[PDB]
Amino acid sequence: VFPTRMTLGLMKTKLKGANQGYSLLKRKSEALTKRFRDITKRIDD
Amino acid sequence: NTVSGVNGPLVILEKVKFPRYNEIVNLTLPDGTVRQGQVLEIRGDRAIVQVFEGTSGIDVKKTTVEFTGESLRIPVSEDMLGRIFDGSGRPIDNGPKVFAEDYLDINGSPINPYARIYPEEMISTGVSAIDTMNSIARGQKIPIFSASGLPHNEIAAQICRQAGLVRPTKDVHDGHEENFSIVFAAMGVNLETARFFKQDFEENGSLERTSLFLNLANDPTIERIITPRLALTTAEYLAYQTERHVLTILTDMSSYADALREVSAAREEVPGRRGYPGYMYTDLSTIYERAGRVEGRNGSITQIPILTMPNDDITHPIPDLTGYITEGQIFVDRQLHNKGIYPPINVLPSLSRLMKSAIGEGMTRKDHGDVSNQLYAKYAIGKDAAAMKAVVGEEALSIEDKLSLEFLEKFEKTFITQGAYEDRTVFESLDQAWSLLRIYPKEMLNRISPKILDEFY
Amino acid sequence: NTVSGVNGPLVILEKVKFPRYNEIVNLTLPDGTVRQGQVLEIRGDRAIVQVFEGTSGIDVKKTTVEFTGESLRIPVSEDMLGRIFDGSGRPIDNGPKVFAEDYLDINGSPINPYARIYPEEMISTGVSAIDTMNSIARGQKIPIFSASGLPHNEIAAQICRQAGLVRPTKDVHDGHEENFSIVFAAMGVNLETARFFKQDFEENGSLERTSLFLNLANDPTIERIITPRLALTTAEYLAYQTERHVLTILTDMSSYADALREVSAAREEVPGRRGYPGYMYTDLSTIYERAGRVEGRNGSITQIPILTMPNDDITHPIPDLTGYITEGQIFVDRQLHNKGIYPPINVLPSLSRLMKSAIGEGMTRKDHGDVSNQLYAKYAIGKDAAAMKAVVGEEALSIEDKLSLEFLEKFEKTFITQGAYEDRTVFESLDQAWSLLRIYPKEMLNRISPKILDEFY
Amino acid sequence: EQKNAGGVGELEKKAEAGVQGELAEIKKIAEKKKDDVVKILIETVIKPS
Amino acid sequence: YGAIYSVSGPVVIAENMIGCAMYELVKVGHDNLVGEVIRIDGDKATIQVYEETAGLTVGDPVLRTGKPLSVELGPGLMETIYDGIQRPLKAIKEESQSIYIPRGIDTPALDRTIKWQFTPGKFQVGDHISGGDIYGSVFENSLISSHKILLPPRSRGTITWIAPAGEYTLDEKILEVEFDGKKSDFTLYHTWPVRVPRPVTEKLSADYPLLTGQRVLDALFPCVQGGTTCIPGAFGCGKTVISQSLSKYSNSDAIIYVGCGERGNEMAEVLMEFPELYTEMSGTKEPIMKRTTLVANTSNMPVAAREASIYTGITLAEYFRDQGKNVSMIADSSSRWAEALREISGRLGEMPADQGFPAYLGAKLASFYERAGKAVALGSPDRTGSVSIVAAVSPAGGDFSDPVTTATLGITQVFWGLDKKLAQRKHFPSINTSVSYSKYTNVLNKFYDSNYPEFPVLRDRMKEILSNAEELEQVVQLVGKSALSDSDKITLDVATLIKEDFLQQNGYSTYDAFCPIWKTFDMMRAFISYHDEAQKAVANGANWSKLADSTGDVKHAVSSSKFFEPSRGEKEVHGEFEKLLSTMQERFAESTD
Amino acid sequence: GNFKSKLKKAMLSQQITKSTIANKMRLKVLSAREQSLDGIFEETKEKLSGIANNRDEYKPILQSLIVEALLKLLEPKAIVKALERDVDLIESMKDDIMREYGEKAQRAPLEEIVISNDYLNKDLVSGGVVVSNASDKIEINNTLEERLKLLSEEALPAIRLELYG
Repeated sequence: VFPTRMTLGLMKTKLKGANQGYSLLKRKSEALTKRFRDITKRIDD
Repeated sequence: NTVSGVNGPLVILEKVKFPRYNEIVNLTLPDGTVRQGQVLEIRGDRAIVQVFEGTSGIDVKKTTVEFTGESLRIPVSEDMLGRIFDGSGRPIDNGPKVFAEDYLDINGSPINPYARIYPEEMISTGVSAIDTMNSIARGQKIPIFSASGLPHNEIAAQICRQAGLVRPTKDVHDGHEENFSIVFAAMGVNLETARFFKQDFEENGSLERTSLFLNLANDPTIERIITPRLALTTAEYLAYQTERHVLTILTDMSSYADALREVSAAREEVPGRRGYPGYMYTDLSTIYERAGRVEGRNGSITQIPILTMPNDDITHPIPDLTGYITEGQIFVDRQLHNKGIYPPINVLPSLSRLMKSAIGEGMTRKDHGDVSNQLYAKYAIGKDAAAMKAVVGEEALSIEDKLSLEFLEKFEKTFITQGAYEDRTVFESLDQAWSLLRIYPKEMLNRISPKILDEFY
Repeated sequence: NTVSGVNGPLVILEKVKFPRYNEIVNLTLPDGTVRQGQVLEIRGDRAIVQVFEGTSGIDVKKTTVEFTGESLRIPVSEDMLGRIFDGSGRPIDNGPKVFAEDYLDINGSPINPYARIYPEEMISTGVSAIDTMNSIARGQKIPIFSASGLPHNEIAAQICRQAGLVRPTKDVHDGHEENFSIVFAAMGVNLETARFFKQDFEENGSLERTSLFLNLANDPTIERIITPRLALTTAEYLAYQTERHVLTILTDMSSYADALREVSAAREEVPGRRGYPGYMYTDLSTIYERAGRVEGRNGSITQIPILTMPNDDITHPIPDLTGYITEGQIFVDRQLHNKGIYPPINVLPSLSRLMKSAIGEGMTRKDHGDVSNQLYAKYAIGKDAAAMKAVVGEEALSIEDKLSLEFLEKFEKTFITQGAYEDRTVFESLDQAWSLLRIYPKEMLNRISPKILDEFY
Repeated sequence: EQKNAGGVGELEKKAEAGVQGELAEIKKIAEKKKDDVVKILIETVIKPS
Repeated sequence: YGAIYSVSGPVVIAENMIGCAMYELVKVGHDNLVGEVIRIDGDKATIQVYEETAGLTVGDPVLRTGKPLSVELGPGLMETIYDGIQRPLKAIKEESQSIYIPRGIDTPALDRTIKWQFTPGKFQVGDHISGGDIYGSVFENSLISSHKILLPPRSRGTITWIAPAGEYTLDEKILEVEFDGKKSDFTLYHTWPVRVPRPVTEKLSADYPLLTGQRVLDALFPCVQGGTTCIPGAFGCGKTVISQSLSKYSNSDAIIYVGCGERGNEMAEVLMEFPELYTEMSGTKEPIMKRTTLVANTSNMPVAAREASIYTGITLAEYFRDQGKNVSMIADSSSRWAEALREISGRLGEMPADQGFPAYLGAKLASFYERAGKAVALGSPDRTGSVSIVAAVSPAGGDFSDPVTTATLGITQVFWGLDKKLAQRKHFPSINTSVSYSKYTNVLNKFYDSNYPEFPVLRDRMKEILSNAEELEQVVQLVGKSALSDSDKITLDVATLIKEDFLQQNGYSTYDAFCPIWKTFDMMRAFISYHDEAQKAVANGANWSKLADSTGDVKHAVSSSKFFEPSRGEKEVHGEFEKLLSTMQERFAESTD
Repeated sequence: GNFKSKLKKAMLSQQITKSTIANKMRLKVLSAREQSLDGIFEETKEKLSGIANNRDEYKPILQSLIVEALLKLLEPKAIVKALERDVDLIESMKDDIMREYGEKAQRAPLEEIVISNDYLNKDLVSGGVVVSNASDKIEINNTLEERLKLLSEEALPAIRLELYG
């Protein structure tokens, strides 16, 4: 149960918080695994 | 004259054009009982009445009306305490009627000699979480917002038991000097709980000091709404004529709201947003009007309305409109109740916007308003830090936030918690506030001027 | 001659059924104040009238009515321009008579000669963000969706005031052989705002290029929806008979929509979602029908309606219906206004769907289309880069992201940002674009043909 | 700024002279065609409108 | 005349109401209640009756007086509290013995015993006269004797009689005007319809800034005298404290305080507080009161009065405007007026279509607004008068998506935010640059440039610091901090300083009774200088931590600014802040190398 | 910086004079046009009085004014306000006005013409009549001045095009 009369406004911003996090965090993840791979070949040698 | 028709519980009388507005009429039914009804509206060669006893029995040609010639007014005595009444003030114990010394109007629109002096002296309800944070002043009306899934009836009860045991604490504080009296009105509340209310008055020894008006849901809707108006009027008489501090506890607003809603289903007057009347605001405001310092400025009436949110949200019509008429709000919450807390009071949306001005150092302390301000900011961060803690992990935590997480629990389980029978000194309350704050450095504080802090901390 | 009643804005006059629809009627008051109104409905021995000025204060017997015999039409003329009017098109300038050469209907269509030939040939607004990135060619109707969090009136003025100083520059390159006229319509406006538009125009010397119609917000709602209708008709006559390219600026569509929702208070007509009509489509369409290429097609009527989101909701019924009908949309966001960029048009979700169709040469260049692709794509990537920088830091960021970042700051602070009295012709804009894009090598520029890329980096 | 200390008062020399001839042709053709336009107005008003 | 057809709620319907209009003043019943015919349905008129019913019967007469319902504006408006129907509250306290209006009791609109000193105008006999021209003046208080007696809006003629200087009553005629035959005799009071916008010589664009006396309100977007403003509320965030506080701190020649539909306790507070406290205009013997004309409606009184409140209130600002007095009208809260409008909508039975709210609501809100603004005072001697409308908006259902707020933002050109989360945390009034705008800004910063300040430059940077902080905070919440740029950290830190010193202030700033522009500028100037030096300092190489540690002494000093009051430099320019700039420059020197 | 700024400022003040030249030219031209128009109309009403004051020439004109009004009235009694010399004029051709309505409408002859005791001034109108319903529910204001004013709406474009188009 969550408020019926004009929750819409808060709940929309929740979505925008979430959304921003997927893109940014995926960029961050992408970059760390790209580095990780570089290290892998170095460490092995 | 006679019934033309009945539309819903509303009864349509066809009658000749003479009656007063809000004039009591007595309907003679063929069953050995005569009943009273009040003209809700008077119109062109008909009047629509809702009859105060029962809802069935009206006939087409077997009915007779006679006009009483007098509109309903409540007959008031200050000897009305120490008596048990129903919703019409009739006795249920046989014998104690309202009786009179004066006759005063049920709306309280004629007299209205409400003082132009703003809430002054301190009032407490002996519950630390109420007293310190949203501090009660005489003549201040601040609502109790509750939700069902709660022992919300037990919270109301607790306040009724506590009211009048507070008063020697207050005498000593010098925010009371004069008699304390209770005016108690019940609307649509359970049988068990009605015995709990009588029992709480009995224990206190304030049974003599209180009046009980008892109104169930098997007593009519129109009659339900009248009940607090009778109570209210009697409180105004107590406050004005004999310069007393009157506390009227008015439960349950929600039941009162429904009753209003059931009507207008055959009135010409039309219902607005969410099927609630648009003049629902107007109805609330009539109830609320008797509240404030009386003229003589040695009496006052303080009013505590009890609202259970039937849907749980605060944007529901019943709470939303009330919060506006009042000056702040007090939030009880389901979540505290679940952990195993009593009385479970959340303080985060709870604020009273006329709190600072009323109170001063003479019956509180100057830090009373500062020490309260600090505790809201820290509690608020602790609550957001908790939500974030679940989702992301302990990655978004920072030093202040970890400290804030502990603060939340510390506050919840020591500060807000206390026994039903327990009551609390305001000065005591303030040392326990300081204690909780002692786990944070002083440089992190900023809702308190550095002068004030240095003295009491 | 006998006013029956008034029910809100809607006035019921009781007189015979011999008038026709939208025939002006005159309410003659004993106050010596003649007010005109237009019949909304005519029924048997009564008509329902909305009075343009006021709507109440008419007696029920001391009044007379007279019927004009003429349905409402605009006296239209080419000598009408350069003058300030009300919402009925009547001078407030203190100037001479309106003058006529024809009387044209303002009901929705005068002759409707909207072509079955699609848009080409550039119309320049003198704002870099709109013109290069979202090319508007005549007949197209692209709205500005702005919000109240932006200064919507000031941006609207900017488009008018800088528009038509683009034109000598166009004439030389040979885009326009015929002249340029502006029709500016202001709705439910504030007094400071009405004056502001005239002063801006006076300053540029665009005053006699345009006619300004002001309807003020104390003026009743019915006048307000009539205002753009008057404007749009005037424009269709200048465009058809004397062949001129006209840009019509209509602010505020949100106030027009409100008026439409507002009327209905004795009608048996019910609204749709959020209280806004089910027929809100129909009303929008009405403004929209006067917009497009005129017959003969060297003149045109070009429409830019301005819509203000009151609560930043793109799922709000007003923008949604409009958005479906319109050939793209311009989005203006609060965020950029906050950094202090002015105008703050984020070109991030903005689109012109007939972008290619507008450009050519002689008022554009060939290289216009390719550039539009480089700048949009690079910009989007620039926003994404800003978020990543905050996380990784400045000393741990990528080369590609670093470039994208540099572009974001310059793009915002040079292309979008322009001064209040600085005109940005399309040729001027395209040069500034090559400086920004230069920072990327040729290796990272590729949505550009190597032919172009070799000419201009 | 000296051409903006001379550019005022010069507005009215150019505003008058610029229509000096337009304002004479307006009053000229009005006196001519006056009875012949009036005579049409006379017919409409004095027979059903 | 008319015979009561039906009485439903406090609404009375009466048949046989012919040669009646739709704003008529009427006496309703045998009880002679004050009332007004809002609308008519055929012969049957629907009348809103401004005193309650409890005993008014059907078939009692209804007598139309032969004129609209108007309000009386004369002398003695100042230093007295009235209601929204405008009957003196004070006179009601003695005579009825009831503090608030009793039923069936009627009292005329102003006091009829009070005598005033009339001094002659600038007219003599046989002179042509017009409306809003000054026929005399009355020495009304001790702070102000600026109460000009005017010929009414919509009056012209020749003055047959000019009475000489002396003591008169306000019922005792002093003027005869003849227009075409006797127009009427005139007195000190004049009547004005509360349903019409008061005539004006011309409206002029706003361009003179009023200083609110609140550093924060001036800093982000300056107020103007002549303007329109929204301040969000929530009904438990100290909105009352800042309303009453603004009223004291803002300085105009006359102030009109209009309680729309209030707690009754809150109204009571202002009535008590104002003679106890002092003016900044050197007011004496009930200081503030002498400057205020007060309209008091509680929500518990009849709904008609509460409709009437705003309209009477605006007419009072407007009356004083024609005299050449600059007015601040603070109306609180406009959402309670809308709630009264929703009430009327359902009681008459008119259609609601504004989200369960009135048909008329959007237009009535605009109509009230347009009456405020800056103007050349009515009458030909030429004065400047202005009205700035500060109208509080607050929820009527949703947070900003309620009808009231949606309409108001459309029409308002100034909006100053108030966030709830910061309110509970005690950092009110909180102005958020995304939830705030001013369209008056560009003319206002150019005005302040003429006055001395560099103001426009400071505005852009103030905006930039707040603006980037909101976006960086969103990355902080989700991702966390493990890294956050050297530059980004600086912006966050400095934005905290701005919160604490400006945004937080309401009984926490020991000087706040009136704050000059120069002082605000000087304070913000130190903050912005600290910012630019700091970001340059990390880039030319120097750790973020070394930079915090060395700035040290000055950083505290800006943190503490808020308590400081003009006592050094000029009367508006403060030396501690001027000293601060130079010391800052020295800190940068230590910090870079 | 300030050279360029003060320069933009005076170049803007320069184009406000272009705007005042363009507004003052167009205001003069147009106000000379309005003055000619009010001499066309002014002459119409000096000729109309001349016709009206010669009663025998006027007699058919009065008949057709009332009859024009009756076609839009369609009530069984009509109340006629006229000038002092024209209530007598009407009286002596009562039979011809109700005859001529019955032959020129479908509706059966007007049963009565009510000759009014309220009269029109030479100060308002040049003559003409106010034909109104019996219970005074509707008025067909068919006066000479009212008619010329109404005429002006349709005649204005005809005349504007011929003279200045």
